[PDB]
Parts: sequence; structure tokens; C-alpha cells
Amino acid sequence: SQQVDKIKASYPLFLDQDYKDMLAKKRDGFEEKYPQDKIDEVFQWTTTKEYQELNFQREALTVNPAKACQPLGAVLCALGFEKTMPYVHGSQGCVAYFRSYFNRHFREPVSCVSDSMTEDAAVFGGQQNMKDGLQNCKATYKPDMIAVSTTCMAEVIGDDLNAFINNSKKEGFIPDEFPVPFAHTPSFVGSHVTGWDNMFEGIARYFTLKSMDDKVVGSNKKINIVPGFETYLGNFRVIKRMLSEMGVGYSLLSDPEEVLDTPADGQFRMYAGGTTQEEMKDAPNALNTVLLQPWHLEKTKKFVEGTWKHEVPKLNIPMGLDWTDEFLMKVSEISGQPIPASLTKERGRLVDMMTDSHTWLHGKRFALWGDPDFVMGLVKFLLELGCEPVHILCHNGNKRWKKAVDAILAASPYGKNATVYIGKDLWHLRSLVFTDKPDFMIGNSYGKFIQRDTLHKGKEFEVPLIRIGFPIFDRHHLHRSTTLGYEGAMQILTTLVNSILERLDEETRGMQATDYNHDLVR
Amino acid sequence: REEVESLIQEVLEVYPEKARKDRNKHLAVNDPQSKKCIISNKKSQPGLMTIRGCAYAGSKGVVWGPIKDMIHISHGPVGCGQYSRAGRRNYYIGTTGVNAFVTMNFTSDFQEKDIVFGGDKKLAKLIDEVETLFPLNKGISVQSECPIGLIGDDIESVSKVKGAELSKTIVPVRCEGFRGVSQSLGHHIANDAVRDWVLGKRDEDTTFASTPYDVAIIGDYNIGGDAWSSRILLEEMGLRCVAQWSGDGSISEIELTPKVKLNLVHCYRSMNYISRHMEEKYGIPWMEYNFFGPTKTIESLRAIAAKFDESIQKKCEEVIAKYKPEWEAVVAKYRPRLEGKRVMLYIGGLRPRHVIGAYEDLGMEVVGTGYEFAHNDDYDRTMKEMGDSTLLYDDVTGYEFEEFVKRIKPDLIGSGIKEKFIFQKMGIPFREMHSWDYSGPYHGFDGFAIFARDMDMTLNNPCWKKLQAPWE
Amino acid sequence: AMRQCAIYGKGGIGKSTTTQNLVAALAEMGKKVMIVGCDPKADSTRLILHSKAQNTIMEMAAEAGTVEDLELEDVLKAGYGGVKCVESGGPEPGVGCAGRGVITAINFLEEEGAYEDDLDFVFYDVLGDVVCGGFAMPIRENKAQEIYIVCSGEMMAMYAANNISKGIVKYANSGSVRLGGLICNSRNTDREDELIIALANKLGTQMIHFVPRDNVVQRAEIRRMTVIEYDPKAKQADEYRALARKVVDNKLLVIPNPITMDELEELLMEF
Amino acid sequence: MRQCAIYGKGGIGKSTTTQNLVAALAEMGKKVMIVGCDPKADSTRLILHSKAQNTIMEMAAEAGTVEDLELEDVLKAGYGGVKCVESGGPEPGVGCAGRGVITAINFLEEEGAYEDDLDFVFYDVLGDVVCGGFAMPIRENKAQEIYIVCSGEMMAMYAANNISKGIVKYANSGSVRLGGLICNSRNTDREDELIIALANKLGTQMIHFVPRDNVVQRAEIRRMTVIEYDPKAKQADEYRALARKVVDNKLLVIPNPITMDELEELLMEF
Ligand SMILES: Nc1ncnc2c1ncn2[C@@H]1O[C@H](COP(=O)(O)OP(=O)(O)O)[C@@H](O)[C@H]1O
Ligand SMILES: Nc1ncnc2c1ncn2[C@@H]1O[C@H](COP(=O)(O)OP(=O)(O)O)[C@@H](O)[C@H]1O
Ligand code: ICS
Ligand code: CLF
Ligand code: SF4
Ligand SMILES: [Be+2]
Ligand SMILES: [Be+2]
Ligand SMILES: [Fe+3]
Ligand SMILES: [Mg+2]
Ligand SMILES: [Mg+2]
Repeated sequence: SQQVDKIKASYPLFLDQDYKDMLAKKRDGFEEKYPQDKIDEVFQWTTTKEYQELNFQREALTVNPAKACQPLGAVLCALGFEKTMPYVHGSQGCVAYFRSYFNRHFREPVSCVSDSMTEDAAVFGGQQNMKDGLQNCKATYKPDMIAVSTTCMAEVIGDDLNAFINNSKKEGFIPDEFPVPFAHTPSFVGSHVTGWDNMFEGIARYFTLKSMDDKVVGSNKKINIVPGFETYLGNFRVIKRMLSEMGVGYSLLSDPEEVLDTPADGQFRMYAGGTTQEEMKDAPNALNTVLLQPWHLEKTKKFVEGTWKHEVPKLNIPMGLDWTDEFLMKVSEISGQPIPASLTKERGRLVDMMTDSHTWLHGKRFALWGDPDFVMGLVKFLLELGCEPVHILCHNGNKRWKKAVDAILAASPYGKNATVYIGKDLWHLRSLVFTDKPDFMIGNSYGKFIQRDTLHKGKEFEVPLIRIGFPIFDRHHLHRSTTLGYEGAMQILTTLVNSILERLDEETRGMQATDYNHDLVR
Repeated sequence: REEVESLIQEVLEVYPEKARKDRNKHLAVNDPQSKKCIISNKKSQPGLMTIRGCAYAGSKGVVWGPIKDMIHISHGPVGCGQYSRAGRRNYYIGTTGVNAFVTMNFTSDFQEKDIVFGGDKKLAKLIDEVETLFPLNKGISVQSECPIGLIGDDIESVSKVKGAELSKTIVPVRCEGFRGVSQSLGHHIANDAVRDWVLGKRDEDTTFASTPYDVAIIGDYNIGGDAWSSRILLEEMGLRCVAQWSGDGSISEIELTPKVKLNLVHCYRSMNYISRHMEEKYGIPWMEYNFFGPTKTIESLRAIAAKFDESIQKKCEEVIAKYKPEWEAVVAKYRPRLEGKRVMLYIGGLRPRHVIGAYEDLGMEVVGTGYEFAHNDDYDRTMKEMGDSTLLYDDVTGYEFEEFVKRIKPDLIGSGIKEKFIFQKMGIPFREMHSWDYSGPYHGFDGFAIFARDMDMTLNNPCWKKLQAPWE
Repeated sequence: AMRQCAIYGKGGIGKSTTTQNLVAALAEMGKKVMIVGCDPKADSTRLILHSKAQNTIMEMAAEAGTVEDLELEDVLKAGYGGVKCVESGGPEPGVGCAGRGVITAINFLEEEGAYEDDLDFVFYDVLGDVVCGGFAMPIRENKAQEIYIVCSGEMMAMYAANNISKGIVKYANSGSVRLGGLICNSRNTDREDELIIALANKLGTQMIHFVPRDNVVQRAEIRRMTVIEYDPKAKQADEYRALARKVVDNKLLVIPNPITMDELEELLMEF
Repeated sequence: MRQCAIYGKGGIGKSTTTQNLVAALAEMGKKVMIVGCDPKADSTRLILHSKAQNTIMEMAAEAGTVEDLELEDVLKAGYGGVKCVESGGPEPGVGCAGRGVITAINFLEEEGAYEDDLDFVFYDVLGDVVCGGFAMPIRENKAQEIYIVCSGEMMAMYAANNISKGIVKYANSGSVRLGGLICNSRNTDREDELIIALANKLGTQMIHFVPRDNVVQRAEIRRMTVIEYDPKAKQADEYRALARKVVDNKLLVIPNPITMDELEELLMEF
């Protein structure tokens, strides 16, 4: 039944007595459900350390991973160049999934095409698919560039992207001079960050490899910034703002901030901003190349050092206080420009907030997960705050990154109770947060299901989630936030302290039971 | 009519020659035999931003995923599962991680060595680990991805051996994405999977007590509780709903389905294969029903009752009388805010024609509709519903849909997520027709109120009047 | 009553030729013998269908759209002695994925019931290298029940036979497929008789027959015929019918025992 | 450096001809390295004097990835200092070997392998080029010289024509060319009847011919290369002759693939 005054959506409509009776009848009659007591015993068993030992011996099953496949990162990197069409040579269901993922995260239109290989294209190859797709895409959407990635089907059968593109150019399907960079992005190795790196290396190769005879280092007096896989627009904005306040000439390669943040003014802008082809062609002339996320920019670093002859600095991600200072100092050394008073003031403001909130922040226990550089930056910043990271999880991490994070933890007295896990998924993390309960988790939307499970064990066992990472689906406009630099540090600090205070207010809202600590001033 | 044809030609004048001829056959002006007007179920033209998915999306995400007590393994690389985890709002009741697994992502997480050396051994070990860690699961399905189909992994043998060894049903589904042209072949493959591995397990069992009022809801995936909002009506009419396919559905209900008296099929496109199979093998009659809006709901309820005795018809009349004032009040409240408005739709394979009656019940006209992966029978069905000199598009592209909307200028557009923000930035209200914009249910009398309220809050929201800066 | 057999071996050993010659001999004896070529080169049915084997499942699958649309009569062509022949086909070398083509063709044939007519024999002729699970599709469950490995002297032939037995073991355990024997396609070698006899006993199989190397085979292949159709009188046409009868009467079906090929290299030193 | 690719019919004697060829170029002054391209790795047995059992694919599986694969653990010396790297793959009927070829060639590109002082890198590919992966040796920056090894028998010539059809696309898209047709023997009536005819119809030449010398099989039994087993025999002299032709080969035209009707007529023509 529905009252026209107060219409109920699924919640709380399905809590009415008629719907409860319907569900009870269905369950009792035809579902053959286990007894409720059995379900309770099994759930209790899933929260025990014995179940954790069983869970951590997995060698073949993955449950609730924390990563995606390479072509997603390839598409994200392709979107950072001006009038550029991401073109995923392979099947369509993948581009459909990529677009769906990115629309849900950004609440933005995302442009990407596929050549839609069928079974016949798998058996016979995708050269004709390559030709027809390139021609159709250029005719229909009119890009200045088409950046080609691959789905796994294409990788397994060994489709030669270079040969297919050259044959397309030679047979007149697309102009010979039209830029079509490509990269092999096999989904069965690495993750989305690897796809981003491979796509960027492909684009840089296409625009720079054959024309290095006339390049000299430092002639354009700029610094190349490679952001890597970045889903916070405030990160691009803060990097650009900090460099501009510094007076440093810079070239942000693969900058998608404009295309992912277009205004709603009655027209649909498919392309906006992005790195220009002139900037890519002039990139070897820079003073140096700075990689913001060095732990998934390995192939790019190899190419830049080997070809462009740039002495890439060994810089951690500019997250937190110490690493932002090391980034600013390195940029000042490379460019010769001093750090302005505005940056010093904003650093001092961040330190002021740190000393203001240290009392509530100290000793808190966090689990966290995400991409390698993001995770290690979060770990460092938490260590600087007096907090205690406990469960550090990175599904797409490697042993060198794990050793680096272990070194970072061992340098601080707040890392003694911290264990770094690589190759483990969110089911492992569910076991971890059940067995060694932390105060909070920090991670993407997928952690919400962990929170639910903890709340099912009891209110006292619940671990609240703090949404910092990718993807964020159940909240709006969090992709506009910042994580890099002092600004991102203040945003993260505020989110952490206010999450702690909100939880404390929730636990002390009980009248005549816990309200004695329901303080007006915290 | 001539204006629509002129717009079709103008839009087509942008594609290359082969693309132009191919796209010419998938656009038509409705004239209330679709083969002579529009052709469907064909390969998409490369590099044009189609909206269609893959066979894996139509098998794992649509058919098998909503089955709650089963564990579904996305066999292959990690991407497919990750992108399809909890993306579809097929509601269910259960304890996730104990006895329900809809929102969970189980995968083999294929590496390079898996491709080079095969993944059957890893598949067997994964089945063993699943059985160890999730004991209350009532079955396993193995949904193949593209590399599995390419390298020829014998997942059927593994399924048979492990089902024998651990005494549980393991359904291997060969839904590799490159098969077919859309999700339709995924629906088909999933349906033969159910037929071959699940449907006939209780064929020799006579323990179930059957009543003459036994009906099975077929092809309702419980989006936002939609199936529930239908089931109650069917139960208020004296009918007993034995099974639901597959939203909030259990393997026991699917096994019990061959015992029903009548099969009420909601989604023809995805479940007609199993419906016809059951009619031919067990002799169960089946028929379509439509619960979108009050008029189609009343017509469907009367049609359902007409298949039974007089008591069912009397209870149907009582149900119609009971729910009459609610939908009359909803109409009297929300129609004046909606009369005369125009809607353009682009949904997958069933909804573009089912939701038309609910739109008409609010005084709203559909001027354009189309399908992602529907067949010719779907267009045959939708020709009668659509008005004269309207627009039909099959497997429309981004450019074509944008140009069609730019020239037609509808009041509302109902479609998927991949164009929601596209049409939002063009100043036209847009309403997700796949996830119900995270709202619903829309089925039944209870869902009609939510449908009307959502239509009003989106069409008449003031934000649409603020897209031009006062100084420009 | 339909016996399903699959012919494997080292590339260039004569699988296709020996297979067609037998199908001719079986047809002369009198039995309906389907040939299924699992080679993208579309070369397994040329001495029997004459011509060049023309139509393939994959090519009309591409022509008609998807594999579902195409009808069985299009690719199924009867030839000499009523020998119905079908070839999977595939891409030109260096592109595509032939294994998927073989998988699609085999599924096509089952769902259209090509085998499930009242036949007597089905002979799959598989490529020599077998680099993926698709080319092992003829030896899955409900597929070919007997396997014949064609080999010769030297070292590469027995090496490939041992490796193919290694690969066969998994499907033999997973199903009901068994190795029926070894066909020795003599090249010119010396002591190859003892070599192959010893190798078969080492693997637990038998030497079902020995085929001499004769140029009448080349002569008949140039004119697009088998030897049974070219000239029944000649020798080397006799021990095609001979091993045809031997295959008909064969009963030793075993699971192969692959040997750590240090043992095979020793065997080469001895024999 | 002359990166070359040995293609042709399966079982026609590629790794045999290739191994004695590189051994003849060895102890002639030059430095060579063999790279195989088929899972049943035995293309370096003669030079290595033993089957490898240490290929790129199994070691990558053991370590976990090719990123952990150090180069020195898969490259070995041999007769005349010939480097040999076997790359390997799955047992028959399982997995995907073409992806193994892709991964191993990419690994050899990444780890500095080709950038030594050697003269020829001889890739040696299986007869059944069933997917694009096995066509990796003829990609861009890869081998530039294809030597189709085929015999006078009809089926070998048909395989050579099919391979030419396959490599047309790579030749047009890149710079790899058909160096010449390598002729082995089956003691047929051809040996100029359909080998020079096919070569000129493919626009190419037959670069020397090696007949059915029985010595090669008994040298194969001995783990041996002919010049290493009988360094004063007729087969060994023929193999220096082949090495000499390989040294001074200049005809590098794009293959022109003749049609099936042309092959059928050519069979009766000779
Ligand atoms: N017994 C034989 N005597 C002479 N030549 C033969 C004999 N068997 C096969 N051949 C020749 O060997 C060539 C290779 O045979 P083929 O059928 O291609 O084997 P596969 O299919 O295993 O490569 C054929 O062209 C054929 O003429
Ligand atoms: N010139 C020759 N004289 C005698 N036997 C040869 C000659 N060339 C090759 N063979 C034999 O034929 C077999 C061919 O096998 P292999 O060299 O592996 O061919 P492929 O590499 O093309 O498969 C070898 O084992 C060898 O004994
Ligand atoms: S199954 Fe189909 S695309 Fe019939 S794949 Fe799709 S929950 Fe659509 S128009 Mo999402 S043929 Fe269902 C559908 Fe309709 S997922 Fe839902 S809304 S009625
Ligand atoms: S049609 Fe392979 S991991 Fe899955 S997203 Fe694709 S690159 Fe990445 Fe596409 S979704 Fe999958 S892969 Fe095919 S079955 Fe359909
Ligand atoms: S090895 Fe087999 S499965 Fe892999 S790409 Fe080649 S033909 Fe296809
Ligand atoms: Be062969
Ligand atoms: Be070979
Ligand atoms: Fe937005
Ligand atoms: Mg053959
Ligand atoms: Mg070889």
C-alpha cells in the first residue's frame, strides 16, 4: 500500500507487514534456507582466527579484489591528452564496463570506443576491425589523436597493433600523419596503474623516439610532471597551483582535469583541456622529469632516462608534510626558483592543524588499502600524525614496494604494530579487521561491506569506513577532493579528526547511559 | 514522417560509406513484421561508441548473478568481475558471506602463467577453496571470460569431476565476451546452462505438494524490489508463487519450477528460451504479463486470473477494487504536473516497450524509443504500442542519439548511465531506466507511486532552468 | 557403433595423407567415414573431395555473421565413396587464433548433429604441434575415443610422439580417450623398425602398422587422389587396406606412459 | 647484426638445417644466437649437446613473472661459442603457447640480449603458425630476413605459399623481407621442377639446396651437428656452402603469393 502524502521507496516500503509476511512465506515454502542458528554459527566462525588461517592459505581463489585491469588505466591516461579518443582494440563489453566504472566514480561523461571484435575477429584477427574502427572513429568524433589500448582477447591472440595501424595508414583508411599511439595492455599482468604507465610510455615513444636529434635538455626551461593514475582532480589542481605560485615552468603530461569536470551549460563538450601534442613533442627539451607516483611509473621512468636523458629525481609521492617539502625542495633545486612565502605559510597552517588535533588523532588504529603510492603516502602521513597503521593492504603491490613500506614503518615508533600485505584482497582484510580490530578503515566504497559485517558481530565490533581512494560510488563529488600537497594533507587531517569525533559523538549520545561524555567542546 | 526521415539522413551523412549503409538499416519511422522496417541483432560498427555489453554481462550480471545462495566465479582476469560487482540492483534477502553471495566478487584472477599453462588445475583448487571457506553455499557457477574461450580450457570436465567429488551442482557457462554481438547471446547461453545443469535435477522427485494455483514468475530480476512488488499482487489473488527467476531467487525455486501450473514471463528477451523449453518438455503453459502502470497491471491481473477458476477471478476483482483509490489518488496528484510531456527512451531489450503504458497513465507521450540488443520479435511487439510517425533506433551510437535528441528536443530521456550525464549537460532531464536511478520499485501499484514521484521530481526540478548564466 | 578416432603426430609425418588413404580403404571395404580436419590450412580433405577443399566452417561463419546463422548443409560435402568431409579452416598464418576456430567448428558440428547420423567411423585429423587446448578438443569427453600417433625414425618424430602422449595423459584420465597404437610412416631411415617397436612398448602402446615410403603417394597427391582411387593394383596400396583392417580390428586401448626422454635418448643410442 | 627468421613446413628440418647452418657460421668467424618459437623446445639441442629443460616460460612460472627472470639463467654457450636461449611453453593440448612466444621475446627485448657483438640472431619458428604470437619474430625491429625452408614435396610448397600469404601483411607494414627459399629434400622428382618454379613465382630464389644426406640423422642421434661429428663429409661441405650463401644474400623482395589454381597447374607443369 502507498500513501500519496509519503511515498516510500524500497526502504522502508519492504518493511511493511504485508511484505514481511510475503517474504516469510516465500522463504519458508520454496527457498530451502538453512536454519537461522546455522547461519549465526557460520557467521561467527567467519570472524574467528581459525577462519583467518584458512582464508590466508588461499592460492587460487580471489574474493573481493582491490584492483582493475590495465585498459582502464590506459583509457584514463588517454583522456589526459587534448582532443584524444581512447580506442580499446578488443571486445565491447569491456569498454562498456570501463565507461560505467568511470561514470559512477566521476558522475561525468566518459568517451571511449571499441572496434567490437566478434568470434570471427578472434579467429581471423582484428586488422579489418582496426581499419574500420579507426576510420569510423576519426570520421564521427573528429579527434586530433587516437590512443589505442588492448583488451585481453587481443593480447592472447597476438594482434600486432603496430602492423594493423601501419596497414590502416597505407591503405588510406586514415591519414598517414594522423597520430595513433598504441600500447599493449594485457589484463592478465599487473593492474590498471600498469595500463596507465604502458599507455603513457606508448604516447611518449610515438611523439619523441624518432625526433631526438634536435633535442637538448633544459632548453625550454620547464619541468615535466607525470601524475600517473589519479582520480582526484584536486591533485592536478594543487600540483599546478603549487608550481605556479613557485614561478616554475612546467608541463603536466596527461592532464584530464578539464575533460572530467566540464560545466553544465546546455552543451555537451566531449573534449576539454588536456596535454597538447606540441607539449609532448617538446617534452625532451625540459630541465628534468618528475614522476608523482614512481611505483607504477617504471616503464615511463626507464624510457625517460634512457631516451630523453633526464635524471629523474628519486621522489616519493608529494603526500603529507615531509614528502611535500622534499618535492618542493627538489623542484626548487631543479628550477632554481626559491620556495615562496605562501607555501611556507600554508605548511605552517597545516602544522597548526596537526598540533590542534594531535590529542584526538594519537594512537588511533587504521586499516587501509588502495594503489601503492597512495597507500604509502597515507601510511607516511598517518605516521606523522601519531596514528598507528595496523593493516596495510595493496593487492597490486610488489615485493620492492613492500620492502620500502617496511623501511618507512621501521623508522617511526608508530609502525611497530603494522603489517604490510601484498596480493591479498578485501576478504583477507575482513578477516584482519575481525581478528585485530582497528579503529577505522581508509579505502574505497568496497569497504562498506566490511563495515556491515563488523556491525553484524555487534556495535562494539564495528569498524567505520573513511572513503579515501578509488572508486567512490556511494558518495557524491568526493572526486573533487585533494590528497597531494599541504592542501590534501589538511583535507585528509580534517576528514580523519572529524570521523573520530563523529564516532565518539555516536557512542555517547545515549541518554543517562553514556551522555556524561556528550561534551559540547571537543 | 518526412521530418524524421530527413533527420535520419542528416545524421547518417556523417558516417563513412559502409558504416552509412549499415546504420541506415537500424533506424526507422514507426508505422503501427518489423523485418521489413528495421533489422536488429547485428554486429555493431567498430569505433562508434555502442552501448551494448558482452555475453558475460548478459550471463553473469543478468541471469546467474541474482541467484543468491549460489557462488559465481568470474573465471579469468580480474577486470570483468570488479566492474560488475554490485553494479546491478537485483535485490535479495540473505546474510552476505554466509548464505548469500550476490554482492560478492569471486574470481580466478588469471595471471600470465594461467594463460600460458592453462587454468583447469587452478579452477579445481579454487572450487576446493570456495567449498572450504563458504560452506553454506548451495551451488557454484563458473562464468567464462574471453581468454577461457580462446585457450579452450575444459571447464566442463572440471565442473563434472568436482560436482561428483563434493556432491554439489557446478554449472559451467561458456559466456566469453567475444561471443555474440551483445548480451542477448549471454542470456541464451545462461538459459541453456540452467536447462542442462539445474532445471531437471528434481525430474524424478514427487515429494512436492502441488496446488492448482501454482505459478512461477519468470524473468524478473527484482530491480529495486520490483519482483516483490509484483509477487504480493499475485499472492493477494490466491495464487502461490513457487519460484522467482532470478531476482532474490534460489536454486531450490529453479529446481521446483517444473511443478507449477502457469509460467508468468516478464522479460521475454532473456527467458523465453527456458519458457518454450518448459512448455515443450513439462507441458506448462506460459504467458507474458506487464505490471508497469495501473492500466497494464489491471489488464495483466485479469488475464492471469482468466487462466484459472472463478475464485481467482473474484479475488482479482477484489484486489483491483482495493488498489483503485491509491493509484487514482497518485494520478490526481501527479498527472497535472506531467500532462503533455514527451519522453525518449533507449533501454536494453524489454523495458522500452513495457514502460509506455505507465507513461501514458500520467498523460505523457513517448516520441522515441529503441533497444540495445532486442530481436525482431521485440520490435514486432513494440510497433503496436508506439505512436505513428515516431522514431525507432536499434543499437544507436552516441553521435546518433545526441543528434536525434538535439533535433527532437524531448522533455525527458530515460536510458542508461553512459548517457545520463551526457544528456544532463544538454539541459534535458534524464532518468536511469536500468537501476531506476537508485530508486524504485516501479512494478505494481506500489511502484507506480514511486514512478510518478520520480518523474515529477526529475522533470520539474528547478536546476534545469539555471543552465544559462544571466550575463550570457 | 560409430568409432571416433583422432590422428596426431609430428608435423610433416603424413597424418593427412595416411588418414585420407585409409578413409579411402575403409570406404572400399564399406563403411561411412566422416573426416573432420582440425588444421587451419584446410588440407585434410583434398585426396578424397578432390578440388582444394573449398568451403570451411569458419569462412562461411564469418560470411553469414555468427556461427548460429549458418546451416549444416553449407559446409558438409560428401565426396568419394560417400565419405562426408568437413574442414574447420582458420586464418592465414601469423594472425588470429586457430584453436578458437577448431573449438567453434567442433561445437558447431555437435549442436547440428553432423556426427549424430547413422555413420560408422569419424576421423579427426589434428595439426602436428597441438599448442593449445583447442586442438585437443577432438579428444575431450564424448569426442574421439581412440588416438593414433603417426611417427617415424630419426629423433624429432619420437620426441613429438612422447610429448603428445604427455599431453594426452590428462584427457585420458579426465575421460574415456585411449591411445590405440602407433603408425610408423617410414621416411627412408635405418633401424627405424626397431626404433618404433621399442618406443611403442616403452609407452605401453603397439605398432599398429608400418607404412613404407613410396613415390606413388606423391604421384597420387599431385593428381588430387588417394592411392586406392589412383590405382588399386600398385603396392603401397596394399598396406593401406592392411592397416585399415588392422584399425578396424584394433582392441588394445591404453593410457600412455610417457618416458623421461633421457630414457628415449638412451633408446636412440641402443636402437 | 642480421636478425633472421627460419619459417616453413613443420617437420621439414628447420632446427636441423638452422643448427648446422649456425654451426657452420660458427668456426667461420661470426657470433650467432638461436631463439626458438615452439613449446616443445628442442631447437638448440645440437648446439647445447643436451635438451635444455631450462626455458624462459618454466623459469618465469617458477619465479612468478618475467620481471624476476634474470637473463643469465636462460642463455648458454655451445659449439663454437654459439649462444642458445630456449623459451618453451606448455605440454600439448593445454594453455596458450603463442602468448609464451610473446612474453619470451618481450623479455629478450627488455633484458639486454640482442645488443651484444653477435652477427646473426636466428629465430626458428614451428611449422604451424596458428596465431599472431608465433609471428612475433617478424614484427617491427625484429628479424628482417625470412628463409622459408621447404622441400620439393607438394605439401611443403603449399605450406610455403601459405606462410608467404601470412607474412605479406607484416612485410607491407614493416621492413622484414623474404631472403630466399631453403630447399631440403625428400628424394622426389622435383629439385628444380617446382622449387625454382615456386621461387620465381614468389619472386624469390632458392638459396642453395641440401639433399637427403643420411649422415644428418645419425649425427642427430649423437646429439651432434654434422660439422662437429663428421667435419670432413659431403653434408658438412654442403652446410658451409649454405652458410656462405646466407652470408652474401642480397635478394630481399616482398613475397608475391601465388594462388591455389597456380599451384595446382604448377604441379602438373613439372
Ligand atoms: N608413405 C609415403 N611415401 C611418400 N611420401 C609420403 C608418404 N606419406 C606422406 N608423404 C608425403 O609427405 C607430405 C606430408 O604429409 P602431410 O599429409 O602433410 O602430413 P602432415 O599432415 O602430418 O603434415 C605429403 O605431401 C605426402 O606427399
Ligand atoms: N639433410 C638431411 N638429411 C637427413 N635427414 C634430415 C635432413 N634434414 C632433416 N633431416 C631429418 O628430419 C628431421 C626433421 O626434424 P626437424 O629438424 O625438427 O624439422 P622442423 O624443425 O622443421 O620440425 C630431423 O630429425 C632430421 O633427422
Ligand atoms: S534482463 Fe535485460 S539492460 Fe530483460 S540485459 Fe539488462 S533487468 Fe535492461 S531493458 Mo539493464 S532485456 Fe532486464 C535488462 Fe531488460 S540489466 Fe536489466 S535494465 S528486462
Ligand atoms: S567482453 Fe579482459 S579483464 Fe574483463 S574488462 Fe575486457 S580487458 Fe579487462 Fe570484456 S567484459 Fe570481460 S574481457 Fe570479455 S568477458 Fe566481457
Ligand atoms: S596458442 Fe592456440 S589458443 Fe593461443 S592464440 Fe595461438 S591458436 Fe589461440
Ligand atoms: Be601437417
Ligand atoms: Be617443427
Ligand atoms: Fe558531473
Ligand atoms: Mg595435415
Ligand atoms: Mg623444430
